[PDB]
Amino acid sequence: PGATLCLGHHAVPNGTLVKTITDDQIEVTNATELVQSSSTGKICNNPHRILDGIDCTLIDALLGDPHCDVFQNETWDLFVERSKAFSNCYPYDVPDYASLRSLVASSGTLEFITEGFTWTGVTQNGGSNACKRGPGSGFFSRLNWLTKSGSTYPVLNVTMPNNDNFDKLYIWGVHHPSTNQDQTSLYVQASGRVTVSTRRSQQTIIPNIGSRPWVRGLSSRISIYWTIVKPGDVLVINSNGNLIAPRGYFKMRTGKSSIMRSDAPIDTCISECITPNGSIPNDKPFQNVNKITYGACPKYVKQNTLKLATGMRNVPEKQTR
Amino acid sequence: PGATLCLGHHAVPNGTLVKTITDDQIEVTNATELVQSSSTGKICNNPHRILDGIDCTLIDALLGDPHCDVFQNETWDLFVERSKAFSNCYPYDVPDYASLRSLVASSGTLEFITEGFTWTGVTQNGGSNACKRGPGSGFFSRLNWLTKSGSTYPVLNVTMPNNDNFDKLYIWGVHHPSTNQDQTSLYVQASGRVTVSTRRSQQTIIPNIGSRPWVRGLSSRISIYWTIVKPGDVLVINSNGNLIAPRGYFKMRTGKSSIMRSDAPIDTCISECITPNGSIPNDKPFQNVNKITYGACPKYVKQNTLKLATGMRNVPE
Amino acid sequence: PGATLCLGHHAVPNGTLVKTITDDQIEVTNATELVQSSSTGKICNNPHRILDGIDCTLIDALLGDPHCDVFQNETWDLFVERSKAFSNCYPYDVPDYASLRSLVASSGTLEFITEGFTWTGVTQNGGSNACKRGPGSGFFSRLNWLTKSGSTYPVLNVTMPNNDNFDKLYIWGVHHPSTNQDQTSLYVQASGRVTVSTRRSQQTIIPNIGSRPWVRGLSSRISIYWTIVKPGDVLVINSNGNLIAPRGYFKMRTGKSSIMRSDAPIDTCISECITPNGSIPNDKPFQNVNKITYGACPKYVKQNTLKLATGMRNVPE
Ligand SMILES: *[C@@H]1O[C@H](CO)[C@@H](O[C@@H]2O[C@H](CO)[C@@H](O[C@@H]3O[C@H](CO)[C@@H](O)[C@H](O[C@H]4O[C@H](CO)[C@@H](O)[C@H](O)[C@@H]4O)[C@@H]3O)[C@H](O)[C@H]2NC(C)=O)[C@H](O)[C@H]1NC(C)=O
Ligand SMILES: *[C@@H]1O[C@H](CO)[C@@H](O[C@@H]2O[C@H](CO)[C@@H](O[C@@H]3O[C@H](CO[C@H]4O[C@H](CO)[C@@H](O)[C@H](O)[C@@H]4O)[C@@H](O)[C@H](O)[C@@H]3O)[C@H](O)[C@H]2NC(C)=O)[C@H](O)[C@H]1NC(C)=O
Ligand SMILES: *[C@@H]1O[C@H](CO)[C@@H](O[C@@H]2O[C@H](CO)[C@@H](O[C@@H]3O[C@H](CO)[C@@H](O)[C@H](O)[C@@H]3O)[C@H](O)[C@H]2NC(C)=O)[C@H](O)[C@H]1NC(C)=O
Ligand SMILES: *[C@@H]1O[C@H](CO)[C@@H](O[C@@H]2O[C@H](CO)[C@@H](O[C@@H]3O[C@H](CO)[C@@H](O)[C@H](O)[C@@H]3O)[C@H](O)[C@H]2NC(C)=O)[C@H](O)[C@H]1NC(C)=O
Ligand SMILES: *[C@@H]1O[C@H](CO)[C@@H](O[C@@H]2O[C@H](CO)[C@@H](O)[C@H](O)[C@H]2NC(C)=O)[C@H](O)[C@H]1NC(C)=O
Ligand SMILES: *[C@@H]1O[C@H](CO)[C@@H](O[C@@H]2O[C@H](CO)[C@@H](O)[C@H](O)[C@H]2NC(C)=O)[C@H](O)[C@H]1NC(C)=O
Ligand SMILES: *[C@@H]1O[C@H](CO)[C@@H](O)[C@H](O)[C@H]1NC(C)=O
Ligand SMILES: *[C@@H]1O[C@H](CO)[C@@H](O)[C@H](O)[C@H]1NC(C)=O
Ligand SMILES: *[C@@H]1O[C@H](CO)[C@@H](O)[C@H](O)[C@H]1NC(C)=O
Ligand SMILES: *[C@@H]1O[C@H](CO)[C@@H](O)[C@H](O)[C@H]1NC(C)=O
Ligand SMILES: *[C@@H]1O[C@H](CO)[C@@H](O)[C@H](O)[C@H]1NC(C)=O
Repeated sequence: PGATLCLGHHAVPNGTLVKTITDDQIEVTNATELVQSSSTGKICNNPHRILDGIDCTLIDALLGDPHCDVFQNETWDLFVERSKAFSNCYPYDVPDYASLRSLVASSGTLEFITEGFTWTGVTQNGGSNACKRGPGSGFFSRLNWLTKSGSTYPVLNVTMPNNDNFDKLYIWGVHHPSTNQDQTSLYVQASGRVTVSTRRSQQTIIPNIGSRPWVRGLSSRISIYWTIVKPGDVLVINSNGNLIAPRGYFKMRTGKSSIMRSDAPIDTCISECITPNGSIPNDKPFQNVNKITYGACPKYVKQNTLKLATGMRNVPEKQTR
Repeated sequence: PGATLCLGHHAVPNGTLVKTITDDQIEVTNATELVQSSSTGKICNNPHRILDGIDCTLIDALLGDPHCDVFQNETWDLFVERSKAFSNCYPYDVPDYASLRSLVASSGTLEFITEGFTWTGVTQNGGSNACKRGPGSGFFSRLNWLTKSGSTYPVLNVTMPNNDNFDKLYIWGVHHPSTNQDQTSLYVQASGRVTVSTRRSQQTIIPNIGSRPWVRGLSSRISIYWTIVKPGDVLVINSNGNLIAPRGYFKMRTGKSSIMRSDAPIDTCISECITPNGSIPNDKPFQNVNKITYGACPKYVKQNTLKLATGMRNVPE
Repeated sequence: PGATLCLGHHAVPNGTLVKTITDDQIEVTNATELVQSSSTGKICNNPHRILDGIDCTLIDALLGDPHCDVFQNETWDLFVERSKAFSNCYPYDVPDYASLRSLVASSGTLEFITEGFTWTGVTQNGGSNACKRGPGSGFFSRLNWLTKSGSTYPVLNVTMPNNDNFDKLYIWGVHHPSTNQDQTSLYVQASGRVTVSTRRSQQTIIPNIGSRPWVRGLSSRISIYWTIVKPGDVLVINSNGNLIAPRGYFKMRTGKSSIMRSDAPIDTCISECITPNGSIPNDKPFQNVNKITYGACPKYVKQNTLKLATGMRNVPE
């Protein structure tokens, strides 16, 4: 009478199906999920500095639309723009809006430094009932609407050197009156011109008189432009009418700052990865929540699930049942 | 006296070469090709709706060049532009031609809806011998060349709101006369201007008087522009000369439509994948026919062959 | 009396650590490095034709800034621009500088063919003290500053057909005077205009009078533009002032040419792969030296080391 010694391995009652080279479905004892497919629905307020735009786009906060005044000098890692945002100042357009929004978002700051521009022979601080600031007419806080003084608008020719060791961003504009009467009444000259230049570059804009769609009482518009002045360079502004002047410059920075469109609420929690759907955990290497992300995030993939086997092949005893 | 039992495997006299981790060439009993390297030379007319441009580019069909009038309100999944296509109307350019072509191709339709623009104090329906319709002069069917009425061209100022639930594409233009005499003769004012705007954006174009190369009798030109008006927005057009006015809008869609340059003939057959060389089968995961494709297609790779082994190592006798 | 026969494998006293699927560090008898992480610090002058820009950008050599005259008709596989480069001619800007630089770099040649343009009723060969050529005033060698003759500047209207079988690149410009007095003094007319066109395209530029920052004595500027004329097409130039005329065309080519910013010295040696840090060997499949490369190069990766095992597991003792 001898003895029997059998070698074997475990099995479990409920295995999981995984994919391999040779099988699209085969059963193993256990597996783990590699795709993050859910979010909290909330943007965590740490560890990144989140700035909720509320009723304001970044551009409106930049220009200084009065209901956006609370954003003066703000900073962010991620500026969050809401679908409820609205403009409530002079109607405007920005040629290459997308680029201005991008470069400001990336700079991470609206830090503004006022400069002593000398505008000889014109009236400063023009305002409109389309841009109410308290009970009276007003204007974008960072811009200076220049108009005639007495019976003249002389050729403006002013300079501002950059003697600092950082880049200066200047935001300026051009006023497009609705009629010839408006043009001559504001600027004397029948056709204006704005030329803004540095040593190496220049932009010249001719205003265009005529009607655009009525917005807050006005068929006129302002067009917004920008100019970056590097250390050792100089800004020159030259105009015989229709200039919407800068009051100063924004300080440019580089770093980790960006902007996101989302309606998710901001909550008190901690998450490295942010999507427009809300924050997601980053323990998994892949995610199917949103291709738009900010921070340390899993890579976006199209699959909603991918199972990595964490055990052997599951081979139950055949039952006659 | 015992017995011998030998274990073995098959072989064939002529195997096939495959690549592995350790070998560039190793012989196995069988393999299958993973790169589609051939085409029929023909574009199959199913299952995608193919519209052959013949003598017309998509942009000429859009503007309404007279030899392209047969394309009015046509639709497609894939518009096919031929190298023989030509223009035969007023000479024009489109700044950002590529974008206009792309967005129209993608919309998949030339469906045009006329709108009642009121152009007070100007003559409508200008024509040219460069763009013949029948025995007379003519013009692009979707555009309205405005000129002076009597001795004046007043400031034109019109509006058109978008109260529908779809995007409206408006095509319009600016006329660049060859001389000052032409400018004043057509528009009275010595310098024109066209401003087309919505609530949030605007384009302003100043025409430029002078000669360009002679095309069908003319050194003048038209420049073509577009404006998309979304639901709830409004179009305003403002001009004191040189406006080539829209007659209406094109109804925009989104979906699977595109455009391809090809000279391959269209045939009656079925193929999911189309290239400029013709349709290709899509049973293989890769293809080396053309990086330009439309439909359910193998991915383009640089290799002209890649063999997947479907059998063991071949060790012949 | 029997015998013992033991089967075994080698080991080495100091192995190397490698990564696998299951281990981030495991010891094998030998490995080899797959990431090139160092450079000579020098650009090898073979087998690619290297052209050192020295004090000149490609654009300054193109326009013909006098200290760049030595580059006339030069050719290259790789043009090397140095951080010490400076301009020393009329102050200028190029809208879409990056595109002009790219297309010229890619063409690989500054081969220039002078053409007999007829500029009726104007003075040719204008110069400035901002662009000295020898002791006296001068200008970009490939451009022709036109000004009034006597008391008039007539409308210029000239043509040049492309009857060759290659593409022609024309470089031209527009002068922006500092004051109204400068404008009328040079061109008579109070406002100029430059229109340069082919059959299919056109550019029209309005000059802008006013001050820019002082550079070499001047608050005026020149703006530089380009036009490519294909075989069978025609160039037309039309202007009533402010034109900086082409003297001819550059011959366009296609091929392997490019441009790189680098301060590495050029040396007599052989290397297929060039980076701004200098040439690197290309025996390894990957490199972490610089994402900017030219030639037959390893692919840029973020890792500074990756070890491929070239032996078994090392089990010492
Ligand atoms: C160029 O053409 C356009 C289109 O014809 C034209 O724009 C239109 O002008 C009128 C008059 O200014 C605008 O009417 C306003 O519309 C809003 C509704 O959105 C109303 O709130 C306004 O009502 C107040 O203002 C009136 C005074 O004008 C009062 O009578 C009234 O009691 C209210 O206080 C008013 O109806 C209309 O919106 C625009 N339309 C567009 C699309 O812009 C423009 O004026 C023309 N230009 C010239 C120079 O003629
Ligand atoms: C500005 O200068 C331009 C250059 O001189 C002037 O344009 C020229 O104007 C003349 C006469 O008005 C045109 O001549 C006609 O052109 C065609 C030729 O077209 C082409 O086709 C034929 C084949 O049919 C071919 O042989 C030619 O090579 C052309 O390619 C003829 O059919 C007519 O009989 C006649 O010759 C010139 O073509 C035209 N040239 C260009 C490049 O535009 C322009 O008039 C001047 N502007 C002003 C205001 O004076
Ligand atoms: C078989 O695989 C599954 C994963 O697919 C294993 O279940 C997971 O087990 C881990 C811990 O081993 C759980 O994580 C823990 O979560 C709690 C809070 O829920 C946290 O406080 C702990 O610090 C820890 O992170 C995880 O939730 C769980 N996940 C799921 C989806 O079940 C399971 O343990 C494996 N079985 C065997 C026998 O190994
Ligand atoms: C518009 O305003 C600007 C700034 O006030 C004027 O530009 C300035 O013009 C002066 C010449 O009057 C330049 O000075 C020169 O500097 C060099 C050395 O840098 C010196 O060697 C010369 O002797 C000369 O004094 C000054 O640099 C320049 N400023 C800038 C920023 O470029 C411009 O002339 C005004 N124009 C009109 C028409 O009002
Ligand atoms: C995260 O948000 C995205 C964006 O809203 C969701 O995906 C979209 O949902 C629409 C239907 O409303 C689908 O047809 C599209 O596939 C998605 N749109 C876009 C523009 O990508 C997504 O479901 C959300 N995911 C989670 C987990 O909440
Ligand atoms: C090759 O040159 C590049 C470009 O200057 C060097 O990269 C810089 O060096 C360190 C990190 O390596 C940083 O402080 C700089 O910001 C880097 N600049 C850029 C533009 O990447 C690189 O180190 C050099 N490599 C070798 C091997 O010499
Ligand atoms: C913004 O910051 C600058 C300097 O850092 C300061 O002078 C300025 O007054 C600040 N503005 C506001 C609104 O706090
Ligand atoms: C080789 O493999 C293919 C694909 O599996 C198969 O269709 C073919 O019949 C096989 N040929 C032979 C000779 O076994
Ligand atoms: C397809 O057309 C392209 C582009 O004309 C050509 O280079 C390629 O060789 C063609 N290939 C086949 C398989 O017909
Ligand atoms: C490792 O690799 C090469 C041979 O491929 C040789 O020069 C070197 O001596 C080897 N080193 C060791 C420790 O085996
Ligand atoms: C430039 O190109 C050719 C030389 O092949 C010739 O027409 C011309 O004289 C050359 N000029 C110079 C300066 O070398």
